[PDB]
Amino acid sequence: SMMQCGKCDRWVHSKCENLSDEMYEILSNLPESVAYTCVNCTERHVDGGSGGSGGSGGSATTKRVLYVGGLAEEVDDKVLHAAFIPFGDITDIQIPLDYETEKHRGFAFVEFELAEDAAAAIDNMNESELFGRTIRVNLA
Repeated sequence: SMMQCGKCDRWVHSKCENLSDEMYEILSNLPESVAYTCVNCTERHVDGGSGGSGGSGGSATTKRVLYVGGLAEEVDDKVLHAAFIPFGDITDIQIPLDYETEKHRGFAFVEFELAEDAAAAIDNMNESELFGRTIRVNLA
């Protein structure tokens, strides 16, 4: 009843669906080590005085995508969306999954429709316990 084809000159899925330049550049060009860390180093972050960032700068508001790591393997896109939904409206959740293993490593990125809620999510749950594990959130 159904006919199948072997060789295909053009792709139907790629033509019909496409990914944004912002999500593609951040996810594809991310550092293999920075994407996931097992041991914490004091050299990267050090405690000092009350100042540091200053009056201007420090945090960016131009990006609406945030990094979220430290989740459980049994967590789905629905879980990440519904957990970060109280802060604002969310567009899409991406989880780097391999075709061979089809397994999750406990980290993903979140896309926020509003830039104000995005900055709110980072200031409220930057280092909080979710699903029984510690998570980290920052600008992507």
